[PDB]
Amino acid sequence: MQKARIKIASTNVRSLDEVANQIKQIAERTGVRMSGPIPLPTKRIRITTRKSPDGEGSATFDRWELRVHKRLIDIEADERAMRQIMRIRVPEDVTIEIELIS
Amino acid sequence: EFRYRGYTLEQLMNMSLEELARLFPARQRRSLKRGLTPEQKKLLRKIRLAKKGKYKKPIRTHCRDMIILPEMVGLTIYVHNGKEFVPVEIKPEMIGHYLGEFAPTRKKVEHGAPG
Amino acid sequence: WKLYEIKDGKVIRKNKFCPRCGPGVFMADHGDRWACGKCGYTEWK
Amino acid sequence: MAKPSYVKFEVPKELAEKALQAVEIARDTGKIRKGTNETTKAVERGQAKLVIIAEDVDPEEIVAHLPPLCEEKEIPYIYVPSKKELGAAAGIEVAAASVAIIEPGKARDLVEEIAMKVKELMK
Amino acid sequence: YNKRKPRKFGKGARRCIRCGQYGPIIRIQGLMLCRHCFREVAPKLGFRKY
RNA sequence: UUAAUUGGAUUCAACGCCGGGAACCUCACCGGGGGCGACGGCAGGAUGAAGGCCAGGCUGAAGGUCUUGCCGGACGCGCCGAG
Repeated sequence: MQKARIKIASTNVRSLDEVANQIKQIAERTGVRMSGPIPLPTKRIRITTRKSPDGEGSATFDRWELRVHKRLIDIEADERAMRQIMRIRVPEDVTIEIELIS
Repeated sequence: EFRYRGYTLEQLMNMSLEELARLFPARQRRSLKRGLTPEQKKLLRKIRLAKKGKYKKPIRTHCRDMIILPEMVGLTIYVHNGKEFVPVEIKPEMIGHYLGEFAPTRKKVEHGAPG
Repeated sequence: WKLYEIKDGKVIRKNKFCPRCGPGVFMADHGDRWACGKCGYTEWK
Repeated sequence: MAKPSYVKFEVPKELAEKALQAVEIARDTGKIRKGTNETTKAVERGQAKLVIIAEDVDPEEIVAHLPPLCEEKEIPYIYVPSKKELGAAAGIEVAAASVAIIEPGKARDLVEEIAMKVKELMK
Repeated sequence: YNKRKPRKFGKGARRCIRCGQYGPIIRIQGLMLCRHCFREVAPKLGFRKY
């Protein structure tokens, strides 16, 4: 038994759900078992900074957030199934990284 | 007579640099071990062969952090305080202290009536 | 031009050619040495 | 006028004009070294192919050493009446005492011709 | 002799790309930008308000 | 007080403030050392660089200065405007 682990990461949630949905359709169309997409913990990058450019005024601070969501999909070996993933249109924001595990 | 670490200046002259730095405090020995600056070594050559007499120029330096060795004893060096190269006269007790401690870069601060 | 003398049909060079770079590299005549400042190379006479 | 001391032959006007044209063409489509210093450096290196020397150079010692220098190194040297002519032929506003060609470019057909017209002059 | 000395540490080793301010340059994962510059560009980097 | 505590900021609403970093930098402070103002114009020109560089005296050192002498081979200083 051999498996492929795919991690799909995006800031946009809807792009990620569309990519996952088309991967699911591909995996069920090729009839190869797929582990359901496990949504791994989303990374919240936080940066705070003082609003005022100079040093004047009340101590005012602004919070800036980046929520980036990533998901894990594991599939069983099938060269036909792996041929169709490189043709998947991937949006500019979604990054897909694929590794092969025994 | 002058005694440092249990030894005299004229006995301090003949020891090598490694043992001599072993007798030193941790900071000065660490600075000596990690290596003198190239300007520090140029100035060391200058004063060393000035002791022998060949370099007859009045010796002046910026190396406020020069550490005085026992072999340098018996000389005069002008150390920069920030505006002028103030003289300092090397005696046998100089051993174990930096140059910049000794030149006044902050003049005396007296106090008067409040404004 | 002033560093090439000529007698009897042959060229005398007023200064020694520096072997590091090649011909046309005269040397500095100090009496006690032959020096070239292109790299600070000195050959003591 | 008396010919300078370094003169070893009399170059005709037409031959001097051909030498100037060769200087211009070698400047245009070749390589020339301007100045007696660089002429000497090239002749000593052997790269020189033909050395043009002005005949109204006020200090003789600048061009005094060129004729025997080129004879010893077996490279033809030719004369031109005016230093300003050689400077104009060299494409520079200042006056060129001598020009040493390195790449004849399109002046070979002149320079090689000039070669015999130089080799006949020393005979 | 006009080149500035190399510095791998300290404030002088660091300079904002945009305005060149030697001072506040936040480095959360390597932004390399002055703090005041950050305000007018954070949405362009995707940052939102919540 | 200082050779400097660079300057700014004022009752709230300046005062762990400009600085989300004052050992060299941060520099904007003090004292000292050295160094290029481009381009159009005059003049000069290469009959040799304006840069390098010994040996060294003077410069904190740094061809930095100076006697120094050769160099890579090629056009660059002072002014008028003017960056």
